[PDB]
Amino acid sequence: IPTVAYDIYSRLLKDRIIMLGSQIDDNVANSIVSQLLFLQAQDSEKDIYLYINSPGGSVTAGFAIYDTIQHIKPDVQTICIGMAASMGSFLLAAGAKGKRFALPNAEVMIHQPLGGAQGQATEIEIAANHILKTREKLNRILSERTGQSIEKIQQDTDRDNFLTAAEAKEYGLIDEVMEP
Amino acid sequence: IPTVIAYDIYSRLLKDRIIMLGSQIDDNVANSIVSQLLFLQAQDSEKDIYLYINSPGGSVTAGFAIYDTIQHIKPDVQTICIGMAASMGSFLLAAGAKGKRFALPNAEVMIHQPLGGAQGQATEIEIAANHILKTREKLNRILSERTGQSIEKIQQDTDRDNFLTAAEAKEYGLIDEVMEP
Amino acid sequence: IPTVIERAYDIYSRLLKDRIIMLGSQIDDNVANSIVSQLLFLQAQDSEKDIYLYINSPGGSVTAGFAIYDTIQHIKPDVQTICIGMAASMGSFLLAAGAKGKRFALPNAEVMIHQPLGGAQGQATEIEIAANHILKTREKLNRILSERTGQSIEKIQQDTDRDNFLTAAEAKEYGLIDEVMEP
Amino acid sequence: IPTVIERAYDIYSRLLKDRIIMLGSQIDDNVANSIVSQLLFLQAQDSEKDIYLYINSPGGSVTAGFAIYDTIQHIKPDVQTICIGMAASMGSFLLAAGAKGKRFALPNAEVMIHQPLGGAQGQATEIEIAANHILKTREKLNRILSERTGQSIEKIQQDTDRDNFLTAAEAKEYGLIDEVMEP
Amino acid sequence: IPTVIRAYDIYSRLLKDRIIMLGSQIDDNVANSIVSQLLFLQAQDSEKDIYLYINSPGGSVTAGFAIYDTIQHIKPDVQTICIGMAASMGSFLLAAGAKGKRFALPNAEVMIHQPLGGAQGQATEIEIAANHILKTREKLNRILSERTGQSIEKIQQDTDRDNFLTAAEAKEYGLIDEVMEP
Amino acid sequence: IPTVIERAYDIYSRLLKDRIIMLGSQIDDNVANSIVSQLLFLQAQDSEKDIYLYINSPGGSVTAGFAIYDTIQHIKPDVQTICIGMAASMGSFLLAAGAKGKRFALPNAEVMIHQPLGGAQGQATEIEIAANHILKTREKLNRILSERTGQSIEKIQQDTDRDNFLTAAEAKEYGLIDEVMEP
Amino acid sequence: IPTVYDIYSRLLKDRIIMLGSQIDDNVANSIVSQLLFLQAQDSEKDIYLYINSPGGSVTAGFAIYDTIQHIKPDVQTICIGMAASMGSFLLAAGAKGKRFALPNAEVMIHQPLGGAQGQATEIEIAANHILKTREKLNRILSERTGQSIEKIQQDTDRDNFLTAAEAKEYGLIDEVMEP
Amino acid sequence: IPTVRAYDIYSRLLKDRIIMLGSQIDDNVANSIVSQLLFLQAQDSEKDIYLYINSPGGSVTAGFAIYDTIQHIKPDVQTICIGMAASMGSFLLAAGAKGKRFALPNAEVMIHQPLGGAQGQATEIEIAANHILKTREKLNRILSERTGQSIEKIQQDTDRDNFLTAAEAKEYGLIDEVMEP
Amino acid sequence: IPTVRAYDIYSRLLKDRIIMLGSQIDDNVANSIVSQLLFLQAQDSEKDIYLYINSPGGSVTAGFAIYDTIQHIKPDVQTICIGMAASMGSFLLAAGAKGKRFALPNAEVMIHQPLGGAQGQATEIEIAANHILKTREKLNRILSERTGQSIEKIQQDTDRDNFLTAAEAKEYGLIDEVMEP
Amino acid sequence: IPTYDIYSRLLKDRIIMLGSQIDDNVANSIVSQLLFLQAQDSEKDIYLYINSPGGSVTAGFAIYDTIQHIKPDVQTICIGMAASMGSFLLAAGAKGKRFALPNAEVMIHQPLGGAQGQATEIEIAANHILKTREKLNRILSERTGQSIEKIQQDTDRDNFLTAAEAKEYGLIDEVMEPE
Ligand SMILES: *O[B@]1(*)=C2[C]=[C]C(F)=[C]C2=[C]O1
Ligand SMILES: *O[B@]1(*)=C2[C]=[C]C(F)=[C]C2=[C]O1
Ligand SMILES: *O[B@]1(*)=C2[C]=[C]C(F)=[C]C2=[C]O1
Ligand SMILES: *O[B@]1(*)=C2[C]=[C]C(F)=[C]C2=[C]O1
Ligand SMILES: *O[B@]1(*)=C2[C]=[C]C(F)=[C]C2=[C]O1
Ligand SMILES: *O[B@]1(*)=C2[C]=[C]C(F)=[C]C2=[C]O1
Ligand SMILES: *O[B@]1(*)=C2[C]=[C]C(F)=[C]C2=[C]O1
Ligand SMILES: *O[B@]1(*)=C2[C]=[C]C(F)=[C]C2=[C]O1
Ligand SMILES: *O[B@]1(*)=C2[C]=[C]C(F)=[C]C2=[C]O1
Ligand SMILES: *O[B@]1(*)=C2[C]=[C]C(F)=[C]C2=[C]O1
Repeated sequence: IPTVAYDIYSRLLKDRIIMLGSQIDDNVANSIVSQLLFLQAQDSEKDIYLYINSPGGSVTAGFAIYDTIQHIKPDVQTICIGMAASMGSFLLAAGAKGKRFALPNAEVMIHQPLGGAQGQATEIEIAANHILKTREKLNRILSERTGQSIEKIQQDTDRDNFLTAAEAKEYGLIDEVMEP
Repeated sequence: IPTVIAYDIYSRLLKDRIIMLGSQIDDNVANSIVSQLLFLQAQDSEKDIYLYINSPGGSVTAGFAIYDTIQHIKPDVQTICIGMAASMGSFLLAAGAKGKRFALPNAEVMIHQPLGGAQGQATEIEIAANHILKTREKLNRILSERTGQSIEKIQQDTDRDNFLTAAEAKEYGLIDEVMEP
Repeated sequence: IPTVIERAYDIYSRLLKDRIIMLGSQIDDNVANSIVSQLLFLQAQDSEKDIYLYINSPGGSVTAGFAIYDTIQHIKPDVQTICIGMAASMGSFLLAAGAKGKRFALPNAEVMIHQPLGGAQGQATEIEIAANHILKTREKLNRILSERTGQSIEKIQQDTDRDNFLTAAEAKEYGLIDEVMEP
Repeated sequence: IPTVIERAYDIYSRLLKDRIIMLGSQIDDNVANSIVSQLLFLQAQDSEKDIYLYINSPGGSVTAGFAIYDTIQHIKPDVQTICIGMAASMGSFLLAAGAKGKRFALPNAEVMIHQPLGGAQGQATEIEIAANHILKTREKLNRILSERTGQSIEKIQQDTDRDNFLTAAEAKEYGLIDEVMEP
Repeated sequence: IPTVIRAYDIYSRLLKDRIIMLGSQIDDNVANSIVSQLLFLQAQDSEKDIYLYINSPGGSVTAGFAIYDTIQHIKPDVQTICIGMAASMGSFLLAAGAKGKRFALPNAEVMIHQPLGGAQGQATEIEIAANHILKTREKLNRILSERTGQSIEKIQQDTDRDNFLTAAEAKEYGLIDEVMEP
Repeated sequence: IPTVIERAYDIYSRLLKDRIIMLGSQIDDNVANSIVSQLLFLQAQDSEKDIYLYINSPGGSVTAGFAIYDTIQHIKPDVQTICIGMAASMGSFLLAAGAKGKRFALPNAEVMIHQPLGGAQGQATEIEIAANHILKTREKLNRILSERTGQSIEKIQQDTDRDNFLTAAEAKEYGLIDEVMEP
Repeated sequence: IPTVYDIYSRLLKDRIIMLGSQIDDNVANSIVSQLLFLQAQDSEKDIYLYINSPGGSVTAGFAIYDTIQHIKPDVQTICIGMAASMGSFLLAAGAKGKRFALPNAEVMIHQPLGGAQGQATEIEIAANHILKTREKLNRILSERTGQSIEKIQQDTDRDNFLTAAEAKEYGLIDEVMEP
Repeated sequence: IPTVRAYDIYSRLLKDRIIMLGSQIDDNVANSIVSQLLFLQAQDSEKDIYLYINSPGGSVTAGFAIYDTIQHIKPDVQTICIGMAASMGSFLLAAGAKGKRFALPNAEVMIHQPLGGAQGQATEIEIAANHILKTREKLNRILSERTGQSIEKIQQDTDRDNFLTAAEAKEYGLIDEVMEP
Repeated sequence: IPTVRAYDIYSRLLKDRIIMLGSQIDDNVANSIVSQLLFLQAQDSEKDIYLYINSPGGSVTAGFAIYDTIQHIKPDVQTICIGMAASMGSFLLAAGAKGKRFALPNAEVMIHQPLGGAQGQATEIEIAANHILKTREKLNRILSERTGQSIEKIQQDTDRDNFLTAAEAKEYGLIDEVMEP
Repeated sequence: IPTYDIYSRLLKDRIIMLGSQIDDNVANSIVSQLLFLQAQDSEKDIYLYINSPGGSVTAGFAIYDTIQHIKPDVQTICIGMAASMGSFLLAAGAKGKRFALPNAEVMIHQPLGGAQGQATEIEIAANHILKTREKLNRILSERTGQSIEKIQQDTDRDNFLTAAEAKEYGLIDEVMEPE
């Protein structure tokens, strides 16, 4: 809301800080991707800081952000404040290795995909196969980014799983709890 | 609606062993049809029963409650399609006693695959998908037995909604005769 | 809906004269009130002849289901249970509650077992009370299902974690019914 | 729902002929008016034979519940109370109100006790009047529950501060019922 | 709901014994039914008294006065018995029973208050509505004064805000004659 | 609602046997059709005995009210009118329409008189037609009220310009009724 | 609303942040961004956080709480009107010695609120989570007020409204600001 | 709405130390008014501030945020009622610097007791009742101090809604002067 | 809407001391009109101000905020009715500087009594009735002073909605002149 | 929409675009534009394009009286449709300078309105709308040269005119042919 003429977020973007503070939908992803591409074009070596306070959102919107982070040359540090849940915790784990952080009282939640399907049996089968493939894709990447096996990630996401920042570090979702 | 000298018109027909299925098939309709079938069997276990069907279909489990009761009881159940028998309605039409399944000449018969829905976690969507796929296999297997068509042909012919005339339904094996005037 | 000559009965009242009770809907307090009243009435008419309870039900209220369950176990007549269509959730619990040896399903009937569902809103303390209550309810259901099926409580817990759909033949193998009724 | 041969009764009317009243819903003014009328009718038919009140109820209006409570205490016949399913809130209050020695629950029935719920909107003065009224109502309920259970008022106050779910066996130990009815 | 052995519903069966059950809000339909039952019972026997059970949150003031005036008009005594709650026009009808024959059960509640209403429109119309509801309050207070023995000034003070009474307090107030014990 | 023994009447049918008609609602076409039919039926049963019309009504449709009014004036029996509760608008018009000397109100009944209400939308020409119609309707009502009360048309016009609430005693002084019925 | 900058941007130039609404993720995002911006402008000067808030999301509140504790400047907190629920938690989170309330401001403390629907297993997970959240809040309130965890648990079982003077006696603030 | 660099009309008045309170008082309005008061004090801690009030009232805690800020800052805050000051609006009118509280001649002032609501368990309703009763005592005590009336008189005079003319508000002590043309 | 640095059309007219009242009168509209009047007085306390009125009326207290501000400030406020001035709109039309109240020839002026509502206990309805009756007396007294008609005539003429042409409004004393082309 | 916005750019050339229903907001804007243009130059004429289904009669008369009051001629040009108060404003342009494009439509009709309440109030509303119709017909008679009786007959029901018929009727002076 406040102005500094920049709004406060535009002012932070000048210092290569991107604030992800909402549900992740296509509009949010389009804006975050555009900010990442802009920052890379301004300086391809300096790293970028992505703050995450997000309950999650669209899996495809989340993957648009995820792939852009992996594509660009700068390191993207990720910093969880408040909560990173679902695709939010997936993006937290996607930051540059060694540069994934959470503040001490931040929460991290991991779970399996949610969705819906209606229609003929054939269509329900297509939707089920699609969401199951999506879960396998997410688990495989989380395995690579955390060092946990795919079987452990599958077991640990069967139901909603809430982690403290310290537990998220032990799990491999972040590298450090940021102390004051 | 009307009363006859006192029965409503449907109660009067039930006295002559006629059951009128003229709506969507839900649990209340199935509970009533099953109860009428059991009552008629208890009144006379040898005389057959006449089930008129004008129905767009409805709940698959409600339809199977009626289907299994028809197969369970001793009397033959003749089935007579007037208007339309679609989805579980055409399944019940095909379930009548062999040789005693009829449609009137302008009645329509429609066959299709099951419809349903699922929401929730991936695991729950998978459970719902497996369930509706097993339900389709169960329906196709019975339709194969009652029509003489192979399961593969029934699967192909129900992939999309398939509307049949009474004459086509007879050629298909869903009914035995088109009832002429 | 239809009426039958005799005075006059609706079709369900006519079946009740032959000791048949039709459970063909979701189980709520009104349905349980009616089923319990029919069971008590039939016992008062004849305490030795058995009763036939047809079940086509997606389930419903757990406490309404237990009102029916306890009445079945309380009265002197045997209650045979016959699943047509579907017995899910408290419906499959009542199916398994019939007199041992007299629990049936028709060949294409479906049986579904699952864990309790519920909700809670309010202060942390209130959510804890609701969670403890629904967890105790699940343990109570599993313990009775274990007794009526012969499966261990641990197996019932594993098999109800997610919705579990059984064919009539599988329900017999599981111990939820005694026989698949053939034509 | 079903009808019974005799002329013709619905199932509840048939049970009422045997002095059985079925309370199987939320308690509102219409339900209380019907239950009170049935109690007065049964007393007028025979002032000595007792009456059987089955309770499966989540509770409801406190004043409707007290209409039933006071009628039970007023009439000459004993009123046995039998909990099936659940007796919660004013339902458990009416369960505890049955004739001493004749209050029962089936083994898997649940009993829940709690404090009154209500609401108030308006000027500070009006909110104060509503608060005083609901606090007096709670004291009235606790005092009667103390008399009918033998627990002290202080224990009832502590045990109803939050929703308190009891098994039938716990309800007997508490003094809300006299016996768990076994098969 | 239930039927009794031709065939009566439970309320019709009680009406045969001269019992009328007022168990709802008082609107024009309820008043029309209660008035009709009172006239019917008087026509059946003009000497035997009538029993009016009251469990009511109140309702329309004019519907309540239709019942009130019919009670005062007919020859039989009308006993009134509060169970549960008699609030607003319900407590007014409770106090209207035959003197000496107004009762409440021990845990019944009685609530008295001033009239409620609404008005919208021109200043002139709001004034007409205000004058009407103020005259209605004076009419109610005057009758309550006569039936309870309290002064009009005390009734006015005691109804300014909602006033909840126990059965024992309602007896002390003069709204009923006796708390009915078991 | 209640039924009375004899065959079987609802309470209103039982009163109609004694030539009592109960007008206890808003006056719409369905109510007027029923009241007119009852008046014609009672005249056909006995053309000399009078009829008793109880009125507790907020009013309603002017044309439905005139259907009742003209039927009262047409038939041979006297129709006594008795206001209980409230007779407002077309209700007070029908109260004043009873047989002269046989129009009553109970002591706390209220009588309200006012001018017609209505609405109109559309072209100027259509609004003019609707205005002329409702003004003619008011003149028709005032002329009849003048005849039945003995007040001049000018006084009735002044006294109905705004809603005018009368006590039973004031309604008698006005000429809308003949007597306040005392106990 | 008014321009001078809008009025809030003008106050932010003097290191004043105005928290005047329910605390949701958007509000927390903005407050955190303002705190980081002010630290980057000057890491030594303190910051003034005015609080008039009925509370809101617990995780949004902790985003603000952890940012306050993380940055180098002291954050003074000043309650005007009401600080309830996570609002009173943030009031108590200000730099020790620099937590204030105006004399007629109200402070309310309570336990977490939430909801859960679904299978028994899911309700259990939600109950365990909200109970752990309450323990986390109580432990921090104990540290910031000097009251024991058992006293905070007892005093938050039901909604507990405090005057500014009572909030000072409790340890939620350091001083009632007089005129 | 209109513009007068560029200011909207309210921003232009704020440059002359005029704050316009012309709506219900909620948390957003209080946040803005408090911010304007702090800004004006920072610009000049000696010149007084003019607060125009046309408000039906609103949140009691939002009103106290404004009230305490007025009492806290160094400048005098003159208050000027135009139209209506009701409920927390009349409380803020009475809160202006003593001698500098005004109403225009046809402005209305209304005083009343707090309004609120509560739902839930008896214990929770009791907590809400105690809270709103303490809030009323706090308001009455301050109104007593600012008007010179006793707390008992304020309690009696706010039991029901009490509408005052500007002249009556001056006689009551809620304002110091009726502003004449 | 249109722009003319850069002003919207209303801001451009305000530079020439013209205020356009073209809507229902609520608290937001009154707050804006009052602010414009105070701003114009501060710019020049001698030049008069032109208030165009096309308004169906609105809140009585919002209308009195504008009325009292007009009477308070030093400049004359000319009032010019275009289209319609009804209810508080016609009250503000009559409030312009004497000799400087105008209507265009086909403009309409409507006068009536206050409208309002009340719900609740008898005591509360009485308080609301007394308040709206006092409000009507206040309006009638001022209209009497500004038109030269007696209070009794204004009371009779506002009992029902009373529509006046511009020429009739001049004869009545609500305006001084019909503005001719 | 496009960028001055396009309408502000046309207003610089003394063109006002009336392209919507006529309500109080539209009339206030059109009146303000007319007064502004007169103040800029009291001799040059003004061009008012009209594509409007009509709207409020009093809002329409605010525009009508302002047109007649100001010194510049106001040319009126109908494109698309001028119906009800729209056709009234079309006929109100400077005599000789009222135009329609060849496929534009002009519709004339009687006033529409509504009334609810007591008989006395319905009578007041009926008298008011009948006086409004007489006022409109009298002005249309003056601006078209048709008698009041003919205008009354021709507006009893909705009456749709082509541009050529509107010229023959006297509502416009010329059908504008292509350039
Ligand atoms: O939560 B989370 C989610 C949701 C949905 C999807 F699809 C996916 C995912 C991951 O995380
Ligand atoms: O149509 B139809 C159907 C539907 C659903 C299901 F589930 C199944 C079926 C068969 O047919
Ligand atoms: O499904 B099912 C259910 C539901 C709910 C509860 F609580 C329980 C149960 C069992 O089954
Ligand atoms: O739950 B329960 C209840 C509710 C409400 C009231 F008031 C009371 C009570 C008791 O229980
Ligand atoms: O409550 B209650 C009431 C209401 C309303 C009116 F008018 C009256 C009364 C009495 O009581
Ligand atoms: O009220 B009332 C009325 C209404 C309407 C019309 F038309 C008429 C009348 C008479 O009364
Ligand atoms: O109020 B408050 C709250 C709410 C919710 C949660 F979760 C937490 C908390 C603290 O405070
Ligand atoms: O009105 B007013 C008010 C409301 C609410 C609260 F809480 C308070 C107050 C004061 O004024
Ligand atoms: O219209 B108008 C009006 C309305 C309302 C009020 F209060 C007032 C007035 C005057 O004018
Ligand atoms: O259309 B049009 C119109 C409408 C309405 C009014 F009032 C008027 C007019 C003319 O045209």
